[PDB]
Amino acid sequence: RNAFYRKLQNFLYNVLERPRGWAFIYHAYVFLLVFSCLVLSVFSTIKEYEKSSEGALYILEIVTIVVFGVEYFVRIWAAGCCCRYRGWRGRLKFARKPFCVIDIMVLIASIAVLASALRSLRFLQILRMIRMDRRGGTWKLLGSVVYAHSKELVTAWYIGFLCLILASFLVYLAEKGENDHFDTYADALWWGLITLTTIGYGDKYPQTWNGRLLAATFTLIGVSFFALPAGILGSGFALKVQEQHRQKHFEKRRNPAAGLIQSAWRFYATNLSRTDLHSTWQYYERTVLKVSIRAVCVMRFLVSKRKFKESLRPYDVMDVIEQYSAGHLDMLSRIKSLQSRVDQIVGRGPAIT
Amino acid sequence: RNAFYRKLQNFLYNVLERPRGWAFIYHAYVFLLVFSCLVLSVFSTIKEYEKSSEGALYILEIVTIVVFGVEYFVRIWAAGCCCRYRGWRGRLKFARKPFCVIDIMVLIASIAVLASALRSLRFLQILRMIRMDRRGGTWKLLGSVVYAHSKELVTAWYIGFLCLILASFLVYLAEKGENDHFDTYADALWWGLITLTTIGYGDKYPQTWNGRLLAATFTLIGVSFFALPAGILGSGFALKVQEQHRQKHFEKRRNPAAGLIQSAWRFYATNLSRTDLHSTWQYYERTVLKVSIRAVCVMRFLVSKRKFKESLRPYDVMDVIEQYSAGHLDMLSRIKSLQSRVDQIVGRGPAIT
Amino acid sequence: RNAFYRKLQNFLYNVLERPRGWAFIYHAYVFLLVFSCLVLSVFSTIKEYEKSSEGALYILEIVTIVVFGVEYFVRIWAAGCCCRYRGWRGRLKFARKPFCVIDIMVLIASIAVLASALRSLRFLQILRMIRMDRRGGTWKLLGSVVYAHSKELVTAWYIGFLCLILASFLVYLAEKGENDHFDTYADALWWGLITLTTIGYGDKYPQTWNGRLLAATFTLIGVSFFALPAGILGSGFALKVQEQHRQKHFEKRRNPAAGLIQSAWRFYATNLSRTDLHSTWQYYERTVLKVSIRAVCVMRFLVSKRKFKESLRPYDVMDVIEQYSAGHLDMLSRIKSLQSRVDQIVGRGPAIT
Amino acid sequence: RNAFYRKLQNFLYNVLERPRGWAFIYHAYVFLLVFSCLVLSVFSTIKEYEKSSEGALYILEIVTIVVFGVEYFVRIWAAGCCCRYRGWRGRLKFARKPFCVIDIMVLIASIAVLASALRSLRFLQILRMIRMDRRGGTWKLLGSVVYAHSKELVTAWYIGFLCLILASFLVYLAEKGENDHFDTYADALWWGLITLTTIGYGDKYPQTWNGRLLAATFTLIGVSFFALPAGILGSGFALKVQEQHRQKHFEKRRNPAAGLIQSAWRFYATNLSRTDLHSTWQYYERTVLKVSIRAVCVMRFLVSKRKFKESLRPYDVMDVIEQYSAGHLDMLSRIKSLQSRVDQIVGRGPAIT
Amino acid sequence: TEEQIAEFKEAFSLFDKDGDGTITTKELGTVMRSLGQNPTEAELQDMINEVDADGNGTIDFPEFLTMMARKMKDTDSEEEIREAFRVFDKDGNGYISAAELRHVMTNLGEKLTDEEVDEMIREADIDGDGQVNYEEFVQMMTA
Amino acid sequence: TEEQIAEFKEAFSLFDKDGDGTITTKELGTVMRSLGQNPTEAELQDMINEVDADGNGTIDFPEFLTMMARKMKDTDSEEEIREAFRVFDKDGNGYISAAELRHVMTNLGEKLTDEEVDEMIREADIDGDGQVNYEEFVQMMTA
Amino acid sequence: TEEQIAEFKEAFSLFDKDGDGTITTKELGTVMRSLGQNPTEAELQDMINEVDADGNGTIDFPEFLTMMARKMKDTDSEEEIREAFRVFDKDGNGYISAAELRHVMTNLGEKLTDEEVDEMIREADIDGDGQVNYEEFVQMMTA
Amino acid sequence: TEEQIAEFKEAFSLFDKDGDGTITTKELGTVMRSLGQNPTEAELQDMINEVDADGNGTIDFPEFLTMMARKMKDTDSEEEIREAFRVFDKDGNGYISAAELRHVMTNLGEKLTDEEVDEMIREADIDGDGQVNYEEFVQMMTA
Ligand SMILES: C#CCn1nc(NC(=O)CC(C)(C)C)c2cccc(OC(F)F)c21
Ligand SMILES: C#CCn1nc(NC(=O)CC(C)(C)C)c2cccc(OC(F)F)c21
Repeated sequence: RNAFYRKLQNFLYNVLERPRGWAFIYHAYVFLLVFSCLVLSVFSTIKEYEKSSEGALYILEIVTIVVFGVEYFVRIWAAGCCCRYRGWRGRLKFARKPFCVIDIMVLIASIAVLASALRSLRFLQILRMIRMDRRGGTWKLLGSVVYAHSKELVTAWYIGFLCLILASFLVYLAEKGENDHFDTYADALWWGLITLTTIGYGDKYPQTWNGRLLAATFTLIGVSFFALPAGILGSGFALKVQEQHRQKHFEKRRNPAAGLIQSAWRFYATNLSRTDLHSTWQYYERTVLKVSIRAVCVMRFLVSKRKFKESLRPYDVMDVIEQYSAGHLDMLSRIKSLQSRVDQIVGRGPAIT
Repeated sequence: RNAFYRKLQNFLYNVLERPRGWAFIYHAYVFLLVFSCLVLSVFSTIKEYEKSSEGALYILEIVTIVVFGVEYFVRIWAAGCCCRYRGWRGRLKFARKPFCVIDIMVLIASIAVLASALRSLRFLQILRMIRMDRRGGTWKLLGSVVYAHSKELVTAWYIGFLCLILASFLVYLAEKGENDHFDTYADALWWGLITLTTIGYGDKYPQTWNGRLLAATFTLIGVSFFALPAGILGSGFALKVQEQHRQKHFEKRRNPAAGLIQSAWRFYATNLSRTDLHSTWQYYERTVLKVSIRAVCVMRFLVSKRKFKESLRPYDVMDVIEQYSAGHLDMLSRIKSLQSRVDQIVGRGPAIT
Repeated sequence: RNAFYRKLQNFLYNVLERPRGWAFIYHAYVFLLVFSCLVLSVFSTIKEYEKSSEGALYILEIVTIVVFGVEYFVRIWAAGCCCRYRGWRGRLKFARKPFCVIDIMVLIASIAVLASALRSLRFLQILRMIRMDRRGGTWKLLGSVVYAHSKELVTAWYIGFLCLILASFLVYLAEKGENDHFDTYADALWWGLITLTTIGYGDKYPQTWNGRLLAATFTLIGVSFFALPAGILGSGFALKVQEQHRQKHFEKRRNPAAGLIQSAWRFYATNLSRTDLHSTWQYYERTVLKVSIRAVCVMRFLVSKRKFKESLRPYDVMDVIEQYSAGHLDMLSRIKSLQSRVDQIVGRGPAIT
Repeated sequence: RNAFYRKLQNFLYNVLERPRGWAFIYHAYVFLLVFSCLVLSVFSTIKEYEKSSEGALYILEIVTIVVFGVEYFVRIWAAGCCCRYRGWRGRLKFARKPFCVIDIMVLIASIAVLASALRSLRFLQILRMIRMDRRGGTWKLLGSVVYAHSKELVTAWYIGFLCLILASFLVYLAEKGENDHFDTYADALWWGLITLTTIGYGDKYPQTWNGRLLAATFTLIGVSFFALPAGILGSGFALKVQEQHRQKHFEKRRNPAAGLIQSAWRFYATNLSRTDLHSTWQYYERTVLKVSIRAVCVMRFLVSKRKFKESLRPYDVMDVIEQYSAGHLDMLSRIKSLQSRVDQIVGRGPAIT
Repeated sequence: TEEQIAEFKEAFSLFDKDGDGTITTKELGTVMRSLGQNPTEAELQDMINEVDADGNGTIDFPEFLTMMARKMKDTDSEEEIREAFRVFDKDGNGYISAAELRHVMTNLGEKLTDEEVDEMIREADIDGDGQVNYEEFVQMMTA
Repeated sequence: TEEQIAEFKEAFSLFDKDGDGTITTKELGTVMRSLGQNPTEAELQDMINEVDADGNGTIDFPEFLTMMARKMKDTDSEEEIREAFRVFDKDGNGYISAAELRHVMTNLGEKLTDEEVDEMIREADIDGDGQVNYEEFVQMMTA
Repeated sequence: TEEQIAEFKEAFSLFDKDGDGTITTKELGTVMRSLGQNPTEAELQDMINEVDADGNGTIDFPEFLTMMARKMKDTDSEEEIREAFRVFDKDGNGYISAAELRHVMTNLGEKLTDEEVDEMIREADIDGDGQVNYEEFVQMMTA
Repeated sequence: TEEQIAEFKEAFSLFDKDGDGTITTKELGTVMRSLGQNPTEAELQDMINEVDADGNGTIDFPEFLTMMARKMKDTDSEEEIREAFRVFDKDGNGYISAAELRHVMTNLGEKLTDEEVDEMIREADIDGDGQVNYEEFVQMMTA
């Protein structure tokens, strides 16, 4: 009634916020719904299928709006579990985040429309689509990758832009009068962009032969340089996600490390024969036979050591390098101690002799 | 007559199933045959070359169907070698696998057709083509790569989809009235897809100048983002195949390791001067002079050690790191033992002095 | 008045030359200005928007030219801070660099124009755009990447060129008479280039079926090979920037290393109880209580050790490998010394016994 | 006269065969010549520029043929330096290599033509272009990369081929009657190829809306899969060239290693105080004061050690890992020896006590 | 010795309510529930399975007494605790601050009681400086 | 000693049917075939080639006696056997379970006989616990 | 000892003008300014924060005396100085040339005075060869 | 000692034809040319520059005598020679075959004379087995 309700609130906060596995399945289903709504709107734009598309889209839009309303209700209801956002005042405070601001803006726009509208509806659809993330993870990753590879990307942009401008200008000179496509330098720039991107619509293409030679040379260079950024971004994406996985693995290390320290200290302060361990003993007592407490504490220490060793997996060359290099320094200290002790032995040697 | 027949059955199971080298050459030849059948069917679709294509395709189709029949016969015949599928009942049990189900479905469809048919024939050709794998290796690799890089791929999909929708909508607004290509938002979406994929058919392209500017900006962004997935998938393919090779190398390690343990224990239990080694001695006796048995056992141990060391090749930095770090821990234990023994020496030092 | 003026000169040399962060923001703003000038010139090329574009471009061009003049003034004024370019004669010497030569050439061309001109104006715009780098960093990176991967790039170029020539020739033979697109081999080469680059304008495409088959085979091969260079260049860009970052990190190491050596020697030569440390003592005296000097020197040593350890971060597997392998050799020397000392012990053993 | 002529023959073998640096500059110039000949032939194909192109191409072709003749003369003349190809009979034997066979075939074809010819001339130009490699390095690298990544490439080919066939068939069904582009399944296959390759000529494109939806889905999937191979091949190229560089570095190691062993043995067998070193002493004598010989031998040993240490650079993490792990095993043996010696000490301890 | 074995009898009688001589997974879970903590069934099963020497799904008495007598020194977990402390010394100077320690632990894993960390500092902050070395901590703990 | 050398004479006479003083590859294959196992010709050739000191394609008697007298300690294969056991301890705890061992071996490489693994546990499971350390196994084996 | 503690009193009185018993960040900056060098406020704050044991933002007298008595041996910075010299021996032969050293230092970081490097070579170039080993330098420095 | 110093005088008089007390690069090249080998000028310059302690471009007599007296043990090049042998043992078994050695060397770098490799095997193939360990080779060489 009370604990069960709080547990359900936490579970619905889990699903409504940062879903995992099945929660992600629910989010995928709601995304499916909204995407089907968008596709049916696009179909309703067409005149031929307007009637059937509208007939099948009215009900889907009603379903989408009711789902959005209940989802927002549950979101604000479950925002109260967090201590930072505890209480109704804390729930209201939670709405000041940029994404809550975006969601409320979309909600006010949608209710205003519900209470020339096709353009506004399309903009609202785009905004609600942008609302699907709620974490900024995609944009954060994109920005981090761009900033990390800023040098390569800027080099590609600079060289490709120079190539585009120069090629467009030279082909414009080659074909200003002969070809109707290139009657202006802006047309030549449009052609150069469409060519170096390899889109090649075909609306504009060189027809003179000096123009075709210039186009060939500069299209080789420029298609290479325009394809550069995509590969740079792909490599950056891979690297950044790998770094994020490494950091997550190290945090998963950090937690069991604290667990192991806790359980080891508990065992040290739970020795049956020992004394002056009142804190841990009384601790177990309040949590609640001394031998049983010692046995359970030893068992906890063993399982915690198992967990810590499990988390100590390499995951990387540098990881094991550092792990074993700590021991290498330990061994260097040990061998220095052995050297000092042999020095003691040799100093004492004259005493015996 | 008996052993030779079983050996031939196993060899034909090897070639018919998971072919290697030459078996792969036979599978390549049968794939060639079926692909030539498909190409000749495509040619027979054309009206100009229908007569000659059909004339040369009838015999090829007959050859393909007879080859398929004999291949299925041999497949079910050789399915009996495996213990899990021993006996005719085991052979029938073997057919419950999903790929055997697909093959039997194709066979029933083909016999039904043999006993408006061009569409069904084309679908059957596609299904038989899908049948060529028989291991799911390609699909398994694709799925594993997609799941492994799910974050990067989803980021690319989300950003590219937002870019496509926004660019299509803005160019539609720019050219709703001026350009006949973009008379509907669905046309604008089609143009945006064809542009961001860099296909650029040319059936639709912006002609206004605000439309062209929007197209330029968003095509830069969107062509980059649409080219992303391909590079992500390529990198994932490379990484996953490398991981598979690493796992195969480690299994090839595991086998000679068992071999070495076996031969080392045999040598330990075959010492001529030693006694109470009745198991290994009697073992050699039953396999079948004691000195000869000892010599052969030593020779087996030597060759097994050679094989194990051969399998112990690095293949990777982390591999040698772990291999030598095991020895590093061994050396740390040794130096700790030396420390303890020096402690014994210093404790005894007062006794002599 | 004097030190403040020199400090301002150095700050403006920092911003005017090799800007960082905010200096880069100013450079981005001036680049924006010049790019807007170029875009407005392109717009003024069009006849429809010539009047408004010129009206809004006159003032922007005036702003750009005045900004360029003041920037060159400040550049030559601040060139005097550097010792190599100290004095007005040193300032004049500074102008002999290739990029200063380019800038002065652009300036003389622009003043000549200011004192049939659209072509010259466009060329001047391209040259001023090329002037934006001032370090050659983009071109240096491109050249280094191309040279580093010269083997892969040359292999791709050779194979792709052979594929282009062969495919163009074979499709020309297939369609010399049937198709008006391929009435000459030069047309076939143009088609082959536009196809293998995947631009595919559509002005030329095979229409015969032997031509289409040849096109299909060779377009598979050639599109793969033409897409090769872009990926090769992207990987090279990433690798080269990583190498540059590694070198920068190692230089950032080198500096605190000198700092640590300096402070450690200062501490060794500042011991209060010690003597014959007149240089460091008198050094502190001139910089300017002996105990205070010793305390500050110890504090400097501690902070310098902290900085050196901070700079000693791995940044790479090979880095820590070398760092700890130096200690591994040290430990090998230590254990050899222990071996020799145990040899001394055993040699002395007979003496006691 | 004799040694100088042999030196010149070896230098011209170096330049004519496997050129380096400047030799590569000469090969680049001859390639330029032949490429200009090909370009001028292409220009002569055009009717408009036939007269001037032929006028300027006759002399260039004469230059090319004379250069080819003299180059072949020098090639066969310098083939005699190699011991395997010493003598005129050895020179003739040298011509049995596949590339010499190709060159002689081209030569006989060219002389036959010199003694309807435009097709043969174009084929001869293609063959002479293929002749430019002479090492098979490009083809060898391509084949090695394809075989190394055979799994990924085959997965990409299989999935992309299935996608192409399925998409083409489904769009053909969608547009068999509505669109004139897809009146046959072969047309649909051509469209599918041109689309998934992202060439997109525009001659064929879906116009129905079910066709457009199918096209959109399958073009997403198939453009990704068709772009896969290019990235796979690029990564393979990079990896294979890196492996080749590693092998070259290790061979450059191997040579100075032999040098160091040689010089160290010479020093061991050149000690002045030592005796029974007649071989090395007499060796120096014949090459030709004993103290001078010892000094030069020590100097040679020092420089050889310097060279060997220079060649011992890491170049890779695994390289230093193995290098220092050899020393790690050495140190383990040393510490085991120390353990045994401490065992001797403890066993002797009772004797003294 | 004999008295320790008798205390083990007492402990087992407290644990093994069935009297079969083996503490079952369900019995262990129920008794632990009675001991003032609330673990999970799978947690108990996995943590006892590897603990069991014979993999019988329960702990027979010989294993119980052997593990009770199993000293911390035999485990040789000094490296494990040293690493666990090490993953918290982000600076890597070899010393870990104690206010830091207190907070980190009060918030981490099996949240310790305030008195627990107080006695932790009592035994470990012998220097009473707050910046406590962890190598000395593990070395005294193992001893 | 002399008696060992005489036993080596007996072994060689059993092996070298030709009487040339060298056990040839073909003779080794045939005698082994007579000894109750069926190897392959290339297997024999490769496994004896590196075994032969002079690379004569056969084993002369001095090599035979030297290798027979070659003790396990000289090979210093302790690391090799330790690694071979190590690649089976997936947990990495340093101990390898014995039911596991039995099965793995009965199925792996040169499939051992049941009595073979029984005597393996007899000599190696001195503790009789099933979870046998491999470092102790190799250390006793080499001794 | 007592006289050293009295000298510490003298040093603190020179430092702590306020007389609160703690040398504050601002007081340290001002006194250092009076000592003939010009550092920055953030530099001082960061360099004293970790120096302070209790993180009070200032140095109480016990920390002052402990750090003054803190010998170079206790820091165990031998590896640090050895590495700092090592990053300059590009050849890696283990010896670093002295003209090289002079120049590098006169130009690097806290630019040393000419007499400073002169006494550096005096104490370190005991061999007087210019090519001075750095391991010996650190070993004598720590001693 | 004194007689060794006199022999050094004889060696220098053989080398230094000018009589300036320093063997110049050109003089070293010419004398070596007279000694039966034909090196290159840049080779000589680079190989003597690092050899020279003071970097004077020539070798003064103190450096000459110090390097002549410089024993192989001081160089501590045992690891270098051990690696140089190691890069030839492709198997990695720790032993390198001698026919192999002969050929490899007759063809590698400073091609040794046949008698040179003969005395190499004489001193190194003490076992006379052909498969010679390289660690023992370096250990005896340094001694
Ligand atoms: C070269 C190139 C083609 N290209 N591709 C671009 N997109 C991206 O890099 C991906 C984002 C970071 C924009 C998401 C881009 C941006 C600015 C200028 C460009 O070319 C210009 F320099 F000519 C651009
Ligand atoms: C998927 C894809 C497109 N694609 N690209 C190909 N070229 C290459 O891989 C590079 C080479 C190894 C041929 C040099 C190719 C070859 C066969 C079949 C293909 O598609 C088919 F499976 F549909 C192919």
